[PDB]
Formats: sequence, structure tokens, C-alpha cells
Amino acid sequence: PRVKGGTVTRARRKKTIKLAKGYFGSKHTLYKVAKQQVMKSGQYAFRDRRQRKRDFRKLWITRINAAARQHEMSYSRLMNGLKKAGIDINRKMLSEIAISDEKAFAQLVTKAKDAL
Amino acid sequence: KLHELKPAEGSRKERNRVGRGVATGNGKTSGRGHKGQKARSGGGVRPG
Amino acid sequence: MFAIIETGGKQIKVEEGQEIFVEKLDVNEGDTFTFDKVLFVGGDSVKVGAPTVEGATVTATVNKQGRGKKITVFTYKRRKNSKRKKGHRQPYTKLTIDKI
Amino acid sequence: RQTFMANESNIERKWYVIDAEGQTLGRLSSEVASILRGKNKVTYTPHVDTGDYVIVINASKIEFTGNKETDKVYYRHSNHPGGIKSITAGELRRTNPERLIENSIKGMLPSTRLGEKQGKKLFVYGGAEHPHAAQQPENYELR
Amino acid sequence: MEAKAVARTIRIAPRKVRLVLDLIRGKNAAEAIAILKLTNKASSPVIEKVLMSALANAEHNYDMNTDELVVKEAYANEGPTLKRFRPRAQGRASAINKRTSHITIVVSDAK
Amino acid sequence: AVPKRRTSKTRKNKRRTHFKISVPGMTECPNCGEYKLSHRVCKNCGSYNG
RNA sequence: GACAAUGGUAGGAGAGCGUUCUAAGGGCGUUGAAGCAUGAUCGUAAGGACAUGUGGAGCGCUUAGAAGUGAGAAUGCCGGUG
RNA sequence: UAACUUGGGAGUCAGAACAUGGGUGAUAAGGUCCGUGUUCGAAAGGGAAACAGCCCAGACCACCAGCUAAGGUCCCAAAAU
RNA sequence: ACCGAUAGUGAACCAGUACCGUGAGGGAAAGGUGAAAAGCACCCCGGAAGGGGAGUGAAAUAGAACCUGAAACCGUGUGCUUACAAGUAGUCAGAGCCCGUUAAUGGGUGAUGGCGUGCCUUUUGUAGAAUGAACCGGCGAGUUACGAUUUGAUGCAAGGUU
Repeated sequence: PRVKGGTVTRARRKKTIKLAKGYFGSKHTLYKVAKQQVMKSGQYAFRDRRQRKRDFRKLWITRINAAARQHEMSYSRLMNGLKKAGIDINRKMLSEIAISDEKAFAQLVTKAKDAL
Repeated sequence: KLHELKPAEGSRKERNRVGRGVATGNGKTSGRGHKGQKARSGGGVRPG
Repeated sequence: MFAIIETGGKQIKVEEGQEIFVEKLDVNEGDTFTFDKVLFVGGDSVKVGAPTVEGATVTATVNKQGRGKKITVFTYKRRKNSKRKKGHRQPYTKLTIDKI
Repeated sequence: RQTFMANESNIERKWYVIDAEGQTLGRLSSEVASILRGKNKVTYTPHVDTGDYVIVINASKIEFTGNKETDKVYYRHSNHPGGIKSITAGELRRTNPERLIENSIKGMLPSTRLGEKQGKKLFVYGGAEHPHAAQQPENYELR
Repeated sequence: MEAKAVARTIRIAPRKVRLVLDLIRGKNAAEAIAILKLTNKASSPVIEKVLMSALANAEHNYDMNTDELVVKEAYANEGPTLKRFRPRAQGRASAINKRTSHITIVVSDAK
Repeated sequence: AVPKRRTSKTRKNKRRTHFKISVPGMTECPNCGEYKLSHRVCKNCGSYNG
């Protein structure tokens, strides 16, 4: 028997048009143009998920370095001392300590300076 | 019961259809390769 | 008064009466949990050392065990007919630090 | 998640003044670019400008090493066919002293919308006095 | 309370009419009849007959005094175009569009 | 010379910014009471009488 | 539950979703079916529900069967509109 | 941890650079034709300012965790003025 | 286990007819109000056309250009935002402002900071200045009959089968 294609192509074309809303001009109205930008956004999100871990780890290192220059020391001499002292506190926690509690960062610096 | 029928397990299969999408593995070229005499409609050379 | 605990491969700074989200736990919803590894205690209390301070455990009650919002993993190669789409919902566990 | 970001509300900018009497051009411009950018404090927040205002007095008496007073030429074009101008380093210090220092610092800042608002916090003067006495700029020793 | 009046199958092209409707929009009922009468566009006598009948509905059917009526909404929509042919050189033939618009005037009392 | 590219709705609506007309510049005649153009006669009952 | 494996074109192999029709069974509907529109919903994907508007008489579900069974492009064809 | 044998279905017969052993050319060519490896082809990621073929290294998915490779640590721009 | 108005005969329709060629000849487009015309008496603006009410009907945004009424496209209002800025127009991070959901690690807008030269064909190699696409909708390409061979399944077995 004959099988007229109906209501099945409009349904899957409307999902892609809705996935691209807020775009500029014909990028949110026409189907052939929005389909390509939907595919480009999927490839962009996969690359930016693995790059979000890169640019945040470097953001903490600067804030730690700025807090170390106040005590006559650099970042390279601070993480070497925390190892010989057996501290094992990551960058994310050292960044939130110096911002909130200034007294706590002096105790970690004195222990790391005594380890030489 | 005609409302509960089951064929013998392992006796029936679904045919293959080439040229229907790309995820099937038999899309554009439809299992023929690139240009040549064995890619045009009408077969190729006789084995004789 | 805060503390730094290692729970799911990472480290979190906790406080009394706080809603935190961590990796999946084997405990049931409504029960209690206890973090044994504490790395740093400070704030109002006296400063302590490291890697792990003696005792000073943290107790917390379980609130909910659910899944996050769904994402769509789509990649493709141009001029090469090869694309693949996946989906993902990562489970999590919510706790409330009642005592530090 | 658990990281602190500084918005427009909690930002405090200070005024500093630097003395350029007996210092190298490139060695001085690099440390001033750090003060303008805001990398001196723990609340960096890259997408927001947290730098401080800086003032450089005594723009003259900027020292060069080697044959730089003569062998360093500054080029610029004017979008006209054949129109190209050249000024040596020694002559720029004599006519427009502040321009020699102001361009060496602006060449180290990023060229963005935010990197242009940061370069507007610099005030360079050839003399030994600054007009901005209303504020209270504190002296700063370069390290 | 409102009063509408629509003119359909108006032979004048739509975007030629929208240039004049952007002048009476928001004005009073007295200031709009004068603006339309002292201008020399093609759609001037057409828009005036539509704005005049919209005031006749506001007094006969509805009960309100025309001393303080303002023009609330004015716009022009599309219509069924007419397809024509213009013979050109070397046997070619071009297309000519005899367009059509729908005029709509809405008056109100601001209450 | 033919257009190399299509025209946007943004670029088309920016060009027609100044494609407008102004008010005819009318005044009121204190003989016929109705509006009229300047330096012209009242088109209704009346005359110039300058 | 321990260990190991999971980048991929031409190509080989396996497992699934959806459209129309027939058979048997069992259901829904003028207290409003199909379709159309919107939504912050559920699945590993193809895809599946529900509520609210419009609509005015048909249509799902389970197990098998048979195919004019899936569209983004061929200076593709017809219609409409820039 | 693979090899050989029997049977079913294929695709491919336009290759490129780089290191090296050699013909031809003029110890010319991103030239051309052979031997032996690697990468691309069919390979994302980091480095060489941008740069299929060069150096490091082979992406099942998620994380605002840690340690290294080639290359790097005055500013742009993460780390020694 | 045939089609349901781009389908089925070229033709559901007054079609081998408009129309196109000196001629032999070639050839389309066009179905649907409602159960029943019960097809809007009368009033108002207007020269008319077309409208605003009142009536008919279960429904008139079912009024003969009459069932449902999609997209392209053309408009009328408003909540955020934009006139020193170098843009495959997205993505990740993120203030401020404005709303309140299929109730959950909420929705709309986006000051500013990172990273980023469309898709398909054909190629040793393409952002390519190599090819194709103005846009939207519909239609549009491994099939069936008869033979051969190799696999899975079922019946019987020195027999098996018309």
C-alpha cells in the first residue's frame, strides 16, 4: 500500500527549530540554517566542557600567587614547602582560604617556610 | 490463539535496505564504493 | 568556623547548616552519614595541621538522591559521514552539615 | 559553585605614584602594567577590571642601555600612499616625553574593550608635580 | 469602548498606504481628518473614508461623544495580489504585481 | 552589476529609516475655523484676506 | 564483583525506533477523536506521554503479517513567497 | 598472544610529506623514479605566533580534584626578574 | 492486506476542452458552507465596493475567494538591551534587570572575559578564490518474476518429493 509521508517530517523539523531560539536572524527561523548551528553548538559544548577545567585551575594559581607575595615568597617556593610539610590541600581550597580568612593563610605560610 | 503467535527463535530476519540514512552504514554509496564500472546501474562484466 | 573534607575525589569547605551536593553515596534518603577524612579546621576555632587532623569528624544527614539535568553529547566530522549523539544524566547526593 | 567572583559592588581602587628618575624604560613599564591590570590582589576576577590608578612623575630622565637613543626608531603610517613617518627614541624624549612612556605601557596591555578602560587609569607627567592632589596617592616602590 | 471600520480589497499597494497611516496614529479625531485632507498622496481619500465611518459607528451603535475621540490603532495588511505580464525584448516577458491591502482604523474614548 | 548576496531584514530596515514624510505644516484660519495650509486660501467657505 | 576492552573513511557483522495497511484479542471518544499551536516533561539514541487552547468524528494499545516505509542538496519537478 | 586451513560478503589498482640509502637533473626544484622506517590519508588534544605530513601524545561519558610529556617561567599569557 | 485530488486514466471537473503550431501534432489548471438556505428583513457611514450593529443557526474568525488552516513572508504593541566599536554571529564563565514552572541543582534578557575561518560533493590535500543550494512546503532513486549457490529454521530419513 501507499505510504504518504505526513506529520512525521514536520515533527522532527520543529524540534531543531526550537533547539535554536534566541539566535540571530534566520538562524532561529529557517530549518536548513538552524540545523547547522545546532550541530556547531554540540561540538562547541563538548570542547568547552574539557576547557572549563583548564581556565579555572589557572585562575586559582594567580590568586594564590598574589597572596604569597605579601609574605616575601613566590608560588614556586610555597607549593614546594607544602609538600615537604605534608599538607595536601589543593588549589581550589587555598584560593578560598586567603579570600575569606586572612589569619588562616599565615599559618600555612609559616609551616611552609619552616620546611624550607 | 491467533492473538499470541511466536515464530521459531532463529528462523526469521529482516531484510537489508541500502540508501536510507547514514547511520545504517549503507547510505550514500549504498555498498558500491566510488566511481567505476562496478558502481553504475547495470552490473558489470560477465564472469564468462 | 569551617572545615575542609575530602568526599568524592575533591575537597569542599563546609559550614554548619549548609546544603552541599556530592557524588553518589550508598546511604538511604533520610539516614545519616559521617565524613572521616578532614583536612583543615579553622575559622573561629584554633588552627590545626595536615594531612588529616586527629578525629574532628563531621556528621551530616542525607536529604535526597536524584539526577541532574540532561545534557546532549554531539560530535561530528565535516566531509566525513560520521556523527554520533549521546545523552547523560549524572546522579548526585544532597547532604546537610548539622555538626562540624 | 564554590568560587568567589568580584562584581561592581565590592571593588576598591587606590591611587599610587611612581618616580621614574633613574630607571630603565622596559623594566619600569612591565611592573606598572601589573598594577593597572589588577593582578596584585587575591580578588582577580578576569572578566572584571580590579586594577588601581597609577601616576608616573618625572617622565624625562628615562635611561636607555646601549645605542638606543639613536638606533631605536618609531614608525607610523597615515593610510596615505607613501605616507610614512619615523622618529628616533632620543628625539621623542625631548619633544613629547610622556608619549614615549605612555605607549610602552599601552603596548603591554591586551587590546580589548576592558583592556582599553584599564589604560585610561594612567597619568604620566614630565615634571616633578601632579595636579591630582585632591586624591591621596601613596608612593610605591618597584620590586 | 472602541469602534472599528475595515476596508478590504483596496487596490492601492500596502506599503504605499503605511506612509500615511504613520501620521494619524495617536492623534485626535479632529487633528487626523485635517492631516489627511491637506496632504496629496494617492491613499489620502481612502483612509479618510475609513476613519469617517469608524466615527459613525462610535455614535450610532455605541454611545459616546466624538469630542474626545483619539485614533488608537492604524495598520495595513496584505491582500490577494493580481498577476500580470509585461512583454519585453527578445521575446521575454516580465511579471507585474497589482497588490492589495486591508485598512483598519480603531478609535477609542480613553476610558 | 548584480548583488553578490541576499539582503537582510536588518539592513533593509536600516536603509528605510529616513524614508518618511513630514506634517504638511498647517494652521488654523480665524474666519472658517478649519485647518488650512499656510500662505494659501481656506479651502472651505472663506478666502485669504491677507 | 574482579580483570581487560570501547578514535575512526571505503567496507563487513549485530541489535533497535518510526510511518501505512491486514488478522485476532481487548479498549477510548459530541462529558469532544484525528490534526494544528504552546510548555520549565520522560528515555543511551532513532523517539514516547501528559496538561491547556483551536478543531468537529474518528482513533490508539498487545502479538504476529505484508511494504509505493523515513529527504538538505541531483544547473531535480510543481506551487507559494522574498 | 596469536598463526594455518575450509566456506560467505567486500572495498582498494590517482597516494602525499618528513628522515635516510641511491639513480636521473646542474652534488637545481614543494622535481622525478626505486629500497627502508614514521605520520597523514581514516586522528581529535598540547607545542612550532597562524600552518593535513615536523616534536609530544591515541578522545566510552560526567566533575570548579591530583601528577607529568614536548615545550616553557619580565608583561600580553599559566609558572624563577 | 489497490489509489484517496502533486495520488488514481492526460481528464472526479461540462477535457483531448483554454491554449500553443501553416500542418501532421503537442496539452494543462480547477473537488469539500450547513442536518436543513433557514443565503444576513430593518438601521447607520459611503456615489459604489466594503464595513459596524441587530437577526438566522448548535456554531458566521461556518457568509458562496465559504471544513480543518502548517511554514516561508509582510505587519501592529510591549519586558530586557544597544550610538569608541573589527563580529561563520555560537559556545563556556558572569554582574544587573524583569517574570513565576509538567516544581527543579527555575524561565527571559546579556554589561564584560576566554575559545572558535558554514554544509555537501570530489580529492595526496578544500575557510577555500574548486562544484551545488534565493527561501518555505509537497513529490522524488537496489524493486519484482523465474533459475543457481551458500546460510538459519522445520518434516521425514536410505530414502525424500510430487
